[PDB]
Amino acid sequence: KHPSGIVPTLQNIVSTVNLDCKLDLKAIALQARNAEYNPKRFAAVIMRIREPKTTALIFASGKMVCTGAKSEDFSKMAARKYARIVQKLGFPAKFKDFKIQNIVGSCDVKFPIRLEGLAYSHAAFSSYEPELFPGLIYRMKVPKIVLLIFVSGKIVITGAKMRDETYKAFENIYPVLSEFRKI
DNA sequence: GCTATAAACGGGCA
DNA sequence: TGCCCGTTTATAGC
Repeated sequence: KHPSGIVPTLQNIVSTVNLDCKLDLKAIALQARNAEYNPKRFAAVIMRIREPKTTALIFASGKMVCTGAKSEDFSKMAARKYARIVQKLGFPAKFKDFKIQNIVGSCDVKFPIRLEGLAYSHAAFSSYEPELFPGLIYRMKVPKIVLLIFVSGKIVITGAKMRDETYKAFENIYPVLSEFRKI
């Protein structure tokens, strides 16, 4: 599955779930010692839990965004704990349309990269302006994934809805990275 | 921390 | 409309 012998580590998962019931955000902010609520700044109650370590953004619509988990399973579990906390605050919340929205991964190929040469040979997919950001932004089309490539050989892979896309994008880029290994 | 990346969410504003 | 508003996370030069 990983011909490269390297498996990108999952670092952050963004998911959403529909609690399916309108929410009184001021009421949640009061009853919960866990919550943070600043309406003029953002229309959401910000809640956090230690295990799995995540941050939830809860809206009046009943929609909820779960961030920070290390896996899809962890992200769903976390979203479930938030749903229960809300149910317990006195809201008839369900757990409708749970959906993984973004998976962020990273790995180390353990060799330096000639970013400029790589960008020049893949102009249609590359954005490299070292004065603004030290990483080369590689917008792959298949799968539709963005990789941030650094001189150190460290790689960030983001935009995936399924972990296999994270893996395929890395496998696709591996031989390109090797071709432009800084010697 | 600022710079940049992806994604979801909502209120506010030109 | 189409932005930024928020939060998360790896990464690194400023």
